[PDB]
Amino acid sequence: AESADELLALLTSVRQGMTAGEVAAHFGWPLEKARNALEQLFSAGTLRKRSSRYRLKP
Amino acid sequence: AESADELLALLTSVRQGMTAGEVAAHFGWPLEKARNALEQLFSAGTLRKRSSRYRLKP
Amino acid sequence: SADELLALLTSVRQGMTAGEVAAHFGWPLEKARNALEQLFSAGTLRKRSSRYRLKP
Amino acid sequence: SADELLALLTSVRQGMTAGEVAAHFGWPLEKARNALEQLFSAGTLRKRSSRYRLKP
Repeated sequence: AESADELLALLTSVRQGMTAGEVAAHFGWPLEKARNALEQLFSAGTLRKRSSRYRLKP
Repeated sequence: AESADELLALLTSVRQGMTAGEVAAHFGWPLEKARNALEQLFSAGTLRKRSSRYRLKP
Repeated sequence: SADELLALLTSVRQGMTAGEVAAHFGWPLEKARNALEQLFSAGTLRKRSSRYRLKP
Repeated sequence: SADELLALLTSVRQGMTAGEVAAHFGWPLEKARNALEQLFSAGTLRKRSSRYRLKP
């Protein structure tokens, strides 16, 4: 019962937050195309974005 | 600039309503698999559904 | 023939679901769904497809 | 070498964005992003990827 689980993962992310990697994987798009889509909709005011954060490994 | 427009169509539908046909097209899935996904998530309480309605042509 | 179904749908201008049609005529659900889908494929009826949306 | 960057990140335990790093050191954004990505690829840093969400 993969498909219900894949759709639920997408729907949950739309609300909680999705990555370009996740969008690329669901749509079968290359990473740059997913990133562009998301960046354009962020610019357009459709999405909010939390920028990537880097921290020390333990 | 297709990809921003495709993503925006999906995101709009998640809120306003999506069809099995639309889900099949975005995910590259067969229709029956999209329908099953949506029906299972409707059963699970994740989604609401407006059933198909038929009316006379003019 | 679908004479009864079309007459019914002539009144209800917003349209009817297969379940509403099955209940009205006392037809099995499969029979209602197949009759409506047949009439849609023939161009007699228009169909608004089932839509699913997120709960708020 | 990334001696300054790692020292900075040693304090800020929740982590920093490339923009915050660029602002702190007065480095061009590309330089900040490349240095962090290099250190992430090397296994020195962990990275929480950018997430986008719908407006309510």
